[PDB]
Amino acid sequence: SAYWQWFSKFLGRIL
Repeated sequence: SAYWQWFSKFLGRIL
């Protein structure tokens, strides 16, 4: 349950 945002930590592992 994450929110991809195209980035390092802000994608997949984000949240």
